Amino acid sequence: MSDPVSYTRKDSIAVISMDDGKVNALGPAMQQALNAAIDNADRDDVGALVITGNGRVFSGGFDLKILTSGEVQPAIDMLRGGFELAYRLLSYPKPVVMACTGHAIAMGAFLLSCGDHRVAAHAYNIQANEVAIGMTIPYAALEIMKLRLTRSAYQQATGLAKTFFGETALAAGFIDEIALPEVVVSRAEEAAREFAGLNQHAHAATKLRSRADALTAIRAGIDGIAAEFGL
Amino acid sequence: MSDPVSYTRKDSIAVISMDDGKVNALGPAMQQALNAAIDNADRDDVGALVITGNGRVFSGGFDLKILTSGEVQPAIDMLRGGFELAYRLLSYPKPVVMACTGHAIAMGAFLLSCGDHRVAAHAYNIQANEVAIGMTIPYAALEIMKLRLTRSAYQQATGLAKTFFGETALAAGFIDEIALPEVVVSRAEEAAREFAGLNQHAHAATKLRSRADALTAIRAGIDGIAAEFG
Amino acid sequence: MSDPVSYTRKDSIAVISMDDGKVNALGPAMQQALNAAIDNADRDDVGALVITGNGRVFSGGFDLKILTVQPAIDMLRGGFELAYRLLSYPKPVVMACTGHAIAMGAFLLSCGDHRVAAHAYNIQANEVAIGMTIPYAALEIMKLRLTRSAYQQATGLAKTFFGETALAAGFIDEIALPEVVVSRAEEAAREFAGLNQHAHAATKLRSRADALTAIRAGIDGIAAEF
Ligand SMILES: [Cl-]
Repeated sequence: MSDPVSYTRKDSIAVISMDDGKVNALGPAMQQALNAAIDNADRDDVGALVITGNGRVFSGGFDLKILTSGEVQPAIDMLRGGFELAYRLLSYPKPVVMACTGHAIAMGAFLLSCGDHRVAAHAYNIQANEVAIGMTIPYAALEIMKLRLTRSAYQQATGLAKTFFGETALAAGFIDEIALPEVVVSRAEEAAREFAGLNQHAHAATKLRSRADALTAIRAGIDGIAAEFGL
Repeated sequence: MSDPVSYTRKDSIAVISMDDGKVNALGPAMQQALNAAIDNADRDDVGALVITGNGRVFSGGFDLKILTSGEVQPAIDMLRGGFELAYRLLSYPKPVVMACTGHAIAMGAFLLSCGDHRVAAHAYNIQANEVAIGMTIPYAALEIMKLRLTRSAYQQATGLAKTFFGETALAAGFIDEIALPEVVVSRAEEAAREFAGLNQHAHAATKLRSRADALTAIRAGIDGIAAEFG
Repeated sequence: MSDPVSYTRKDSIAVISMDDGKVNALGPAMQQALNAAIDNADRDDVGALVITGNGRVFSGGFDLKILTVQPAIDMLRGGFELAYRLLSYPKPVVMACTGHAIAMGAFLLSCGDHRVAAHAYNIQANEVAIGMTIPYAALEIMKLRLTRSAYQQATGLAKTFFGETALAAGFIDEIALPEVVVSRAEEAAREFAGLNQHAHAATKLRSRADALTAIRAGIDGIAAEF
């Protein structure tokens, strides 16, 4: 799909929407488009970001074709880019609100877990499915999940590839708020406009303090990706 | 008011009540009065402590006048003393039960978070409001919250200044028990009496083990308080 | 009793049941019998393990006669080695909590990848109530599963959990009716045996790395601090 990310500034917020016409795979093209959209948000100096998926998914994860192939450097580059995007969003100086508009799997769940506030509908599944399909979870991904999940949810989400949704996702720490499907996006935008009213300097400084060790470990995980591939 | 804390021994427990006639601001006078009451508990060798607020709040937090007066050293000194009190309570060798008798804001919430057991009523708001009013949360306060809040509640409580109460406070780890307003204090006292029946030596040793990293992090936060402002 | 652990292979899984006829005390004999049953699972290369208690308890904990110095140290080290063996097990481990789980019984329960109990069953580290400081190895096992605030109360206040409160605390993962705790555990185990074994084993070690290091330290330190 020709333009997998849209960027729209609406007063105090920017809305960044993923729709590649498929499952919003976080391959190189999608990552480039997402980074370009956040660059726009930087230039526009917005009060808050909203990131959404499409009518089917938030994101189904990395480009599975690149993963299943066995190619080495392309996979390393895709994983590094995905986790760098996570680092960028977790450290973002403005509030970031995720509109989880469908299921969020693997890198989709990791991306979702970078929002300051995360809104989903009851039925939307959130899952690190890596272990179910033969992939060991990268250290950077573990650190992203560890930052948000309860101790017991973290255990099951990782080693057992547990699927969460609705009340179990809320209790686990995979999402912060449940809304009806037709208002997930509007509620995300409402929340973003509210958070834009927080003191930006204090928000930016405090969120970094509240994530310092995780960010350091994510950085280490990004640096270590090639070694995870035996290089 | 000049006499903001009362101390009452009731057999196996001591009840320490904050009431400055207003919102129990945790300025130097209140901190000294709380410390004096805890000194009394030390001398009495009580089985457990109960700390309460007044009829309208647990505590609204630090003295707002001192906090925003522009005079840096008095503000630093007040924060230091507040976090020192938190350290003292988190490491206290007897069970400590908090009766959250109204809202608990900022340092009020941090103080609340030092209790082994914390009781509130459903409508009582518990909130680190720093970011909403333009303040970065001090490291010592972050570490206090980090010890009690779930991973996701910690994120929202801090960077988003989220308000918690009732079920969300329970789920988050900002409180351990919700009771009707009229029985918050008596529930806290009853719980304290039961905890006084635990083995004190094992309680004191176990709680320190269960808080070891938090305590060193809080101590670092206290030692680095001036550097936070310069 | 004379034969306190049973081992049965069914489908892709092994079911290991503790029943010493009493409260499944985790003394040296029970630990040896459990280790031998896990050996069977190793030899059979099973897809997953289910560990159950008996009709009255999961386990009441250590043999108190021994705990109340060298025999005590040895029993504690052995119990925490058993915990370590299960926490690091290369196949999914499902616990069928068939009654209460107290002290070492709760620590053992907390080593399962998935833990199923009935609403009524109490789970508690009662050490502080009975005059014992909780060992570091036990603290680290609990710290891996309990929420921040449940961890505080479970330890220093010897809080008892059950059903929805155990679920919220992270002392269990699933509640089932008493009569289906074991069958649900087996169903979960069959499901988990379908996960990729290599990825499961590698990922669980990563998700538990710091805890395993700290539990090893806790085992090593059992004597130095008794
Ligand atoms: Cl947690």
